[PDB]
Amino acid sequence: RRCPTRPEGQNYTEGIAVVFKENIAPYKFKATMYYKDVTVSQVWFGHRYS
Amino acid sequence: QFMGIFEDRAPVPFEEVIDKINAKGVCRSTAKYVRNNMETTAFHRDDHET
Repeated sequence: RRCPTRPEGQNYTEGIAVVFKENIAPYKFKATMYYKDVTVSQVWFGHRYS
Repeated sequence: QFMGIFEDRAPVPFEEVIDKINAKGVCRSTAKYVRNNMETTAFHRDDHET
């Protein structure tokens, strides 16, 4: 019989790759906060205590 | 100068919900509610109920 031969063989192309995934990490940056804590306290001064 | 700002959230009574808000589309200008085991009333703009 005429039996088959080896397959054609995959034609493989060498190369370099970079694989990118979806970015879920937040964009981070250094900020600076200027503010003023205003604390006003009302005290009742008793005879012995406050 | 601000010497204190008491900010609270009072519930809206049922009869003020069905009769006033859901029906007429308006809300009372005085908040009557129980807080810290006492019945308190807040009149908006230190004025009459509206």
